Amino acid sequence: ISAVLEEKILGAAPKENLEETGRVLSIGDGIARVYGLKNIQAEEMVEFSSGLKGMALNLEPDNVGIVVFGNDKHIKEGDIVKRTGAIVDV
Amino acid sequence: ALVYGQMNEPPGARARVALTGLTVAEYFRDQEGQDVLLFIDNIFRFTQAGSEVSALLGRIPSAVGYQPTLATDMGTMQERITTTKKGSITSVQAIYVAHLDATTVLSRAIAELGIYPAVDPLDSTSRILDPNIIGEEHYNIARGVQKILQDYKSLQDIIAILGMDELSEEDKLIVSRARKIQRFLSQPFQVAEVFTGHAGKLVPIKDTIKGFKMILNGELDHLPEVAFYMVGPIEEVVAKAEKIAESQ
Repeated sequence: ISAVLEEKILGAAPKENLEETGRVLSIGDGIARVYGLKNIQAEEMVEFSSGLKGMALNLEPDNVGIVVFGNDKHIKEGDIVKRTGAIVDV
Repeated sequence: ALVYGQMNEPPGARARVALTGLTVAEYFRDQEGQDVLLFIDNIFRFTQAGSEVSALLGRIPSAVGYQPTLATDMGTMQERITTTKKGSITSVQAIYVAHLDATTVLSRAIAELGIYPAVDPLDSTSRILDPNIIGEEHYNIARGVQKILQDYKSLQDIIAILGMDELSEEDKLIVSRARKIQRFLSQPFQVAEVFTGHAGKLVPIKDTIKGFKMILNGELDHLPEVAFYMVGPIEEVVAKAEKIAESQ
């Protein structure tokens, strides 16, 4: 009965794979802090929902600071950021 | 079209006045295909307002304010002032006395000599003065006029030191051609035809090139100096000299 209640409490919120996906807490001036991306590496490229690219520079305990390779107007707070799995390369 | 921001306005208000003026200019460029002037008074106060905004926000310290790069600060504004296939925005910054393509310096001494506009011919530089852009003949004429003016300043210094007789009549001919050039640099203004009484004229670039080429070649060297004053084209100089000769 209790486990079903806590399952209902968890299911009241959407399911997010925070290891490889992140939500933008704040986007601005080409630098976005995201909640999530638990398996991100330093200097690792990420992709935003709008198709832009970013680089995970700051690995903070609460958020991840990502420098955005483009204009920040296409990124909204709460957008989906996913890891590319590799360090930045050309 | 005028956009104003007072000094009693908040720092955020003054940091976006240039964006409002640029937006009006961008409408005139994109939706009409026109070459649009954008006068900004000035870039220094725009940088000051951006620095005050950054100081109020508290993120960027006051040591760094509104670099010409960094599209958040000024790079977007500078790159939106450009020439495209539809039109162009030409930025003129009013400076009262860093990345300027051209510079027109106004001096009190040139106005004291009666030359309107009081543009200093030697201190007004331009990055565009190259044979590979504006043509070889335009650069050659401009370099010859500048060299003649510099030699004229040296000759005036020599005359002030010793006297008006130096190096036979060649220096006198150089002085006479330089003074005719200085008179021909002056021009009546359309906007000031009621305060000065002289009807302003619009001179195309080919007319200026032809007139200064004829002065450099000495084709109009027999005309009086005062006939070269406040005249738009070079045919007006010929008509002025003919009227002087008929009257005198």
